[PDB]
Amino acid sequence: TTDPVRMYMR
Amino acid sequence: IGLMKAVDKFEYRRGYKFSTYATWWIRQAITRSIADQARTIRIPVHMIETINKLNRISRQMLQEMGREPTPEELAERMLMPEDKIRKVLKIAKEPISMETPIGDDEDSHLGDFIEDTTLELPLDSATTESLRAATHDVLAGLTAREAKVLRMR
Amino acid sequence: VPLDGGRFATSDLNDLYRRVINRNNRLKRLLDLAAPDIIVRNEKRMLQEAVDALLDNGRRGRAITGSNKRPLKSLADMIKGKQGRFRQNLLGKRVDYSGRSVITVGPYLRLHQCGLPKKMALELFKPFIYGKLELRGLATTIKAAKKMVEREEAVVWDILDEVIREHPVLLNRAPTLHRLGIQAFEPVLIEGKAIQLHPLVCAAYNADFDGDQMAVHVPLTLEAQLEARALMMSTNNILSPANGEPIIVPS
Amino acid sequence: YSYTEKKRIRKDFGKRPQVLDVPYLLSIQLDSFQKFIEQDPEGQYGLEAAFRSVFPIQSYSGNSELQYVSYRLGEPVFDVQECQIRGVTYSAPLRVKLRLVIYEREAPEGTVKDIKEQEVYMGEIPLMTDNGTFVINGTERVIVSQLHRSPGVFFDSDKGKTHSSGKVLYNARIIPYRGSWLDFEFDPKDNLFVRIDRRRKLPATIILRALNYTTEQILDLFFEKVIFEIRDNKLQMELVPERLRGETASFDIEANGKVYVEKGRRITARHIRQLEKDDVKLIEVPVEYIAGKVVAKDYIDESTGELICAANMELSLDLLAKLSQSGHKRIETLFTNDLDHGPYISETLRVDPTNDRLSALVEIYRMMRPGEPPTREAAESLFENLFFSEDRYDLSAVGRMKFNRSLLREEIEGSGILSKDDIIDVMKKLIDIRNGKGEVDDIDHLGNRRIRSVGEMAENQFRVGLVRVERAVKERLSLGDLDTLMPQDMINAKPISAAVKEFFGSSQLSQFMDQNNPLSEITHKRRISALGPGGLTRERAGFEVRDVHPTHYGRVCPIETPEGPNIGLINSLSVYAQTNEYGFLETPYRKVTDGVVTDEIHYLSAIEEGNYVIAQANSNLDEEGHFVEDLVTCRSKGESSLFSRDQVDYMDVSTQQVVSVGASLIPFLEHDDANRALMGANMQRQAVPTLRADKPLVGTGMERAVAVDSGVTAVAKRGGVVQYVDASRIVIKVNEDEMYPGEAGIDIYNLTKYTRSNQNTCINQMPCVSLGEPVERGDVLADGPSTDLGELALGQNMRVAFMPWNGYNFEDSILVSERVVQEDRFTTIHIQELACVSRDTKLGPEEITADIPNVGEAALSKLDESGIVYIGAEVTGGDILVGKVTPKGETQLTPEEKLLRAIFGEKASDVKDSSLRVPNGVSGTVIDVQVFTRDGVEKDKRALEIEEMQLKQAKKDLSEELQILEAGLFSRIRAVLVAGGVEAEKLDKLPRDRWLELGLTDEEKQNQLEQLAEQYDELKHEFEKKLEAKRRKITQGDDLAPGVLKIVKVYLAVKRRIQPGDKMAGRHGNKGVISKINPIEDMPYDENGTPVDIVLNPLGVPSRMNIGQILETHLGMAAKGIGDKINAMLKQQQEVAKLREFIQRAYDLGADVRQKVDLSTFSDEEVMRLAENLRKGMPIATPVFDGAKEAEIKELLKLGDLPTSGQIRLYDGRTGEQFERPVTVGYMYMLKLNHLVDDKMHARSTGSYSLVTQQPLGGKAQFGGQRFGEMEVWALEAYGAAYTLQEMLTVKSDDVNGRTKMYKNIVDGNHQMEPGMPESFNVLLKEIRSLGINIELEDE
Amino acid sequence: IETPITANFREGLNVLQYFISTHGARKGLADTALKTANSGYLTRRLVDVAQDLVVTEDDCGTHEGIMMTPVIEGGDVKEPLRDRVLGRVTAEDVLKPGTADILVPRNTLLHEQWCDLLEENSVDAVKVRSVVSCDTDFGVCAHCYGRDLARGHIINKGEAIGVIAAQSIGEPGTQLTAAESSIQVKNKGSIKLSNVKSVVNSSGKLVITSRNTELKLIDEFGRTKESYKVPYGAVLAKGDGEQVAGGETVANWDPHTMPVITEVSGFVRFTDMIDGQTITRQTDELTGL
Ligand SMILES: [Mg+2]
Ligand SMILES: [Zn+2]
Repeated sequence: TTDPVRMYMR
Repeated sequence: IGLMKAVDKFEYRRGYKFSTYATWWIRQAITRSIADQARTIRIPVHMIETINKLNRISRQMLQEMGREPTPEELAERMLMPEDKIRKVLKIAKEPISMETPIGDDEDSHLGDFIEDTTLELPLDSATTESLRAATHDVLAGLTAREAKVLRMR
Repeated sequence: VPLDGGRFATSDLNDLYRRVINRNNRLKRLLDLAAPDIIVRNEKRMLQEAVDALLDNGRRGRAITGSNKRPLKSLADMIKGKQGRFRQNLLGKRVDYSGRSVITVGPYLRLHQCGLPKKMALELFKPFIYGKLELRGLATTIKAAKKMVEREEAVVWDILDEVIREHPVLLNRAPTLHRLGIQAFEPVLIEGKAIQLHPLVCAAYNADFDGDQMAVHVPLTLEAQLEARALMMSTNNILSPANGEPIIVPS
Repeated sequence: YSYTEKKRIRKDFGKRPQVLDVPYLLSIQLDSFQKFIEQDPEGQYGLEAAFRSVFPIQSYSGNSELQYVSYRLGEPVFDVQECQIRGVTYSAPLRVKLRLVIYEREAPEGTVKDIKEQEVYMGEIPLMTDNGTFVINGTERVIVSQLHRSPGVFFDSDKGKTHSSGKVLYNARIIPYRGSWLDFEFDPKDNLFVRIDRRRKLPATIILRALNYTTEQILDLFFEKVIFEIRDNKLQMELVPERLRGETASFDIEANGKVYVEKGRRITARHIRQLEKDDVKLIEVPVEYIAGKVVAKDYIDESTGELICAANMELSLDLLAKLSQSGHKRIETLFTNDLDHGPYISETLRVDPTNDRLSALVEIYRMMRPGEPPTREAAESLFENLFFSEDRYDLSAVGRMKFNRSLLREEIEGSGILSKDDIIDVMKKLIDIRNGKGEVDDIDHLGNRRIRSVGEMAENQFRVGLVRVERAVKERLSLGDLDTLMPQDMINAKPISAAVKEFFGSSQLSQFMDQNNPLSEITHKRRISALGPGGLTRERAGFEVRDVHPTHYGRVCPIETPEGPNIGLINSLSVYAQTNEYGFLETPYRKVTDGVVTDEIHYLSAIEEGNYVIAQANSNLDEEGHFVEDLVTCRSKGESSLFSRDQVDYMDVSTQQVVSVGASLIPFLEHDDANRALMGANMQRQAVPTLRADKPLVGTGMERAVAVDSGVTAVAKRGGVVQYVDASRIVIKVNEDEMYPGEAGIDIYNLTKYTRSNQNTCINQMPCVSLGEPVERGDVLADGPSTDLGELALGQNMRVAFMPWNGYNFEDSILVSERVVQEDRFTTIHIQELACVSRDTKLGPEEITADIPNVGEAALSKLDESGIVYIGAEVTGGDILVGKVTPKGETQLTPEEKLLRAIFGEKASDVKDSSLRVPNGVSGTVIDVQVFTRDGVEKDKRALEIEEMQLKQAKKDLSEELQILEAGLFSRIRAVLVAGGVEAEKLDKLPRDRWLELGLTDEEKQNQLEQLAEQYDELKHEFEKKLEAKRRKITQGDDLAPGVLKIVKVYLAVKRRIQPGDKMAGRHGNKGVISKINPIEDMPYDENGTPVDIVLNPLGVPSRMNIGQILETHLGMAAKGIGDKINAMLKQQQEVAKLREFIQRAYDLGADVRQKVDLSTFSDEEVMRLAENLRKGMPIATPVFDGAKEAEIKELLKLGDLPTSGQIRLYDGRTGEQFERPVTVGYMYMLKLNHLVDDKMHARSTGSYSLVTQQPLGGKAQFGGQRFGEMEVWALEAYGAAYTLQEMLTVKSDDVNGRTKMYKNIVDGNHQMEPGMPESFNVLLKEIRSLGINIELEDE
Repeated sequence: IETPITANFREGLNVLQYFISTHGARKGLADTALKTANSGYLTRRLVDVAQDLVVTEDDCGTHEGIMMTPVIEGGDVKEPLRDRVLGRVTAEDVLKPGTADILVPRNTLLHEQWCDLLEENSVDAVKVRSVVSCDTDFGVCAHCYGRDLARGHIINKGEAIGVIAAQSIGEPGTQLTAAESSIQVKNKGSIKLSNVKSVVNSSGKLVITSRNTELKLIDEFGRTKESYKVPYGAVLAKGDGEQVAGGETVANWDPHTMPVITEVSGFVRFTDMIDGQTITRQTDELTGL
């Protein structure tokens, strides 16, 4: 699911 | 959301380092959210801080009294009515997941054994059909005014 | 609902539903605070996620319930199961007027009847007894009748033998494999706590006597009795439906 | 001969001598726990071991390090008995000394201060009983030993089914004790891969570049070099004369001026002798042979500095030309041989996208956590934590050993993490096996399964407890000031104690001890399981691991395993098995030095045993212990055959060692099919204890070992004579020799009387000795439940006769004579615990008062003023045990009820009737009432009466100890004072307490009196405080749960007889449910008139081939024969001689045995006492495979004067006429199992309904209805049964309105139905409608 | 394993014999635990795919049906013709060997009497109406089914035959788990071949030239008991129509040889059998093999 924690951080 | 507040109310002219002044405003919004909405049974904020203190008190007096303090030992340390500890500790529990598996792993679950107490058992509904029956014959064997008087009540 | 000891229990949907309610409120606020897009987006992303975990949890990363490792049961999981709809899935819904115990033999029976414990039959047919007791006037009212059988007054046995007579029951044993797994018998009252089973019917049930239990079921309505008598009765099914030969062979 | 064997002596068959006796059966459990909690002055496994790993903790370089000093275990707060009733855990407080040192900044090192903080407390850990159990919440629990895969590396197959090519594969797995798995696997293309556990597959060589290995060293390591020389001009080759094996000539192969082999002639043994003897080093070759060949290392152009050829590139005639004109004498190539050295790693390199170290370090990081950017510091640290971190990795100590073991090294201990050598070495061996040298392991073999048990498993749960406390300590040690915090402020207690409460509290391996039976307890504590943490799952594996493997011989029992969904997942432990020091399974054998059978025993592990050739148990040896025959049947490497006399290396210790403790208690097992033995030993453990402890007439010999080793009995510590015997207690006066000078004293064993067991049975000890009897060390002082005179008696034998009896034993059903139920002999005692809780509701407190609205004196007769039923009152169903009322005011009743109450005048109470009443159908005697009350709720009337009795008992108990101990001690001091100063009459005038001052002249006896003096004066004061402390403990407030005011626990004693429905069975899997109970008149009887108790069906014996039950039955008959002879002679009182003459004849019987009996035994008092115990029958022992033989059985029948046939004539009790053909009668030991009928029998008319789904549920003990599952619906659909189906799932269940309409109709006498719609489907409609779906009910 | 249990149950068994006996027992219990699971799943799928099919019409009035013959598959007559046809209804009238003769009058419920009157004559094959052919949609007409029930009469309108079908198949599931030289015709009878065209060679062999040729056995009074299959390339003894004796060898062939046999004579000319391409030489000694 391209785990949400990463794409906020990005 | 805490960070956005402090940026609106800041003024650089007081010489405060922006770090530790914002850190105040942030940690306020943290605790005020945690305390509010992390509970399924919502409790007032002072209750939570009361509860928090109790966790600290049970620690310091754990090793001091050899075992753990009796439920009436912490009562002296705390300022309040001191029977309220029970009352506190009663509401302090979190509810339990109704779909908690009981043994065998089978689809018998905790909630599946919780019986209904609001029901009206047939054996009583039976007597109700007969309570109507009994009252009627005593009231027909009277005088017609006493029927009309009673029929209205 | 409350439990004993003052602790509560609640559905997992509640943990789910709040978070959707909460995050929705927090977005309404951010629109009036004119928050930067980088924030109001992330909120949307969380709400779009939290809704999805509410409907069918599992096509994402599996949001867990508060402080508890166990996954929370979703709306979809109340329909899904093993397999499909639970209510129609085995088992399968429990059913009133029934019971069970160990079965034993009894060669003295004729084949069209069966041995049902005195003690059991009393508890099973209770609404029938309440009627007949007050119908014939031996009880003034049901509430009196209730107290009579509670007293276990000897008068009731003579009443019981009337109501038992032409009323078949259904006997059923554990894995129902073919249509002969339910068969209908006429009850004969027995002192003892075991069910007495005519030996020739043991073959059809694939019953041994190593401690197997069978269930009883009372046909209530008038229709069900005549249905159970012309279709499900023992003597009507003596041929196996797989291959026309007798199944009531000597064992 | 001992003391309780001399009492009654078991006639023992069996020929082979016992060389090694059965060890302590509870060894495993007791040993393991002892290892965990104990001081070990070195690193070896323990709490010390666990501690030293995580500690010392040191702050973020601030030079404030906390080191670990030592630990102590506080005394148990309550002992065993106390702790059970209340419900606390039997635990000890753990106090550990810690030293916090701080180094100044910056320091040539040394400390400003270190506080040597006394013992901070970090939780309580439970403690084990004398017999290997724990008490966790007043309930005895056992921790089942677990079975998991040994650490190390294991090579597996997956032949066939893989990819549908067949095309086998080989994979390696490195399984460490802690940390990530490292998997190596091939593929079809012969590319080597590695994968971190189940993640993305990656080319295996990538990790080598990360370990700083370049391309040249990878080629150099796994392949040889074939050097191609250009000599004089155009290509020669260095030849090793062996390399050419397994190939055919590639050209005209010549050297030394003579063509040895031309193209097309296979290189054989002739050609290689020529090459070797003529020393062919160099051969001439064509320039075309390197057209396909791959060059090994790098070659660059010396002038222009340009790349000629990259490593792992196949040469061509043009690439050769660039380096031939440049003057190159060497050209290194790979040696590729599709038999020897396969080109595997070569192929792998061409798929590898990396070249240097950092190329790979990213790709490993990006595989584990894709999506996020790599960093230099990130990739390096991450990888170093995988196989090189002291914290996250150890393959164990055993694991490091097994690693080296499997790789054929020598060293057994070393590094805790993997080295550069280790990883390469694994990859090497994998290739070798793929090359064909070596075979793979299998998981099932007991050299690759290791046993952990409680001592180890608790250690691991404690270990994880500390790693989660270190961050908290580290966090505080970051900012922490100087001398303000001390080592107690930071370390919390709860995280440690929870992590241990988690394990012993809820785990798949922690269960309620199956304790209805002395056999049941011992078989549970010796158990193995492959389930739970770190083990397999039922849905995973998989038939391979369940099946019996050759290595199970003598370690795991082959036959004792459950018969259900987990077969082979248990495998109970064998008798002689023992756990290796390293934790493997070893077994005893006897060292066979060539022609002697020694008696020195040797323990051989699973791997060791395979190599040697071990003899067999049943082997005939005589005069010295030479093997009698020149050839003996033996087994060596997994198979069995005949072998030469002097080739055998070992021999079995005993004939029994293949089975388990459960299995060995079955007689004549050897003649019984394996299937039935399983069913046999499954039901034996389920035997509920009988009223009168019999004894098995037909036994095996093990029964005494099992009796003693199970805790239930009280076994004498020290030998002596009996001073006092009471049904309550037993006092033993110790012998002089063993008794210490001071503190000497008496041995006093206080017996356990009637109390609830775990399975609601009754557990009661009874005295088996009389006044003034001699007892020796290790003797049986009192029998437990289901033991008689020291032997294990799980049941009662009876006279059984095989014949059809009018169909009342049609299948396996059993038919029993009244004589059994009249003798109350299968009567079984059950104890239920019913409890009442005084709770707290919002409106007020509940009262236990006896004022209950609208109840008659009939209830309040059995109730005292306080509201509790009197002790001793025989009660049945419905009777009130504890009157109780709850506050409920303003009911708000309706009109027609209100007017009615006003017409007849009832004072409508504000309190509900809530009393605890006796559940319908169960009936027994109240034998005890307990009341536990919260600190601060007032103790009622009866409690003070209770606390007075508790006071009087405690006062009487303590003082009785003191009275006996004083008088016992004072009588000896007085007598030694008489030895050198005897003033007999003068001495005992003055008070006896005033003696200790009086001395004696110079000798050690004055110093001996000094010892006895000290411990007397200590008794005076220790009495005072122990009586005081005991007394304070009674009145002190009992702490209960929140919300609960006071609790009354009532104990019922129900006595259950036997009725149709009970399951009974012999030990050979002949189950059966008692069917009718007949008068003794109607039983088949014989010409002596004696009826027979049970009539079994003869058909049950041929199909299920359990033929041992017949042998038992015949031999049993003979055992009663000897009895009736003695019974006649004992009543005739003929004289001591004729009795002794007859007994002597019995115990010899024929030739070759092991017994060795009397006449030594004391010719009067003992023989007569013996004589008594035998008249009920003579106890015999048939060992498992050394059993009795047909001839021996028939011979003992002759002595009894009974026919050799084993059969007699019988007469039908009804018609009185003879039965054609003789039938068998005899004695069979039989058990009554706890599937008792009046627990299974359920019925419900109308009861409670579940709230969420209105569906029948047991709530008020009018129990839930039967479940009507899927298959039963197809039944009704198969008939035309349209209404019967409707009725089943409408009015009988889901229709909340219909059900009442029906019930109303039933009492009106109208059988009809008003169906409508089921709520089960109605809820579906709402659940769907709250999703996005518009689901309606249409019409038209 | 190559060394059996030499002991029996009246004597003892020894160590190894018991230990060997262990395995079969354990796998025995293990197996039947899973064969319970397999049955359970099997029965479930089958009612789901049947079920909704109910007897709806009385007679759909179609003349179509399936051809019933005896089971006699090479070996031994595992089932009589009488069993397969009993309780079924006839597609078409069955005739004697002679005709003008209405034996069974077209739609007849073949009960027990009819079935014996059938076996009296030499009745050899019957066309029978089957459920697969029934023209009625959304069910099965009463006729095409059969009779069977626990009652002996024809199926009644409305019976739910799909379910009772499923169970019957699924219940017994718990109970479930190089010398090819010559045919010897075991009984005396008459021989009738199907689908063969032959040529007589110099040896005089009835050479089969087809792949679908059967060796049947003509009866006298209605028992075509045995049947056999002759491979392509078998030496025959009897011709066609020749009476075979009891236990007579009538065929003969090499098991490990399938001959490619011409119909004609002449020389053998080699095309594309070049030494190296598809062949190599293997030449023997003095005899010239
Ligand atoms: Mg059975
Ligand atoms: Zn049709």
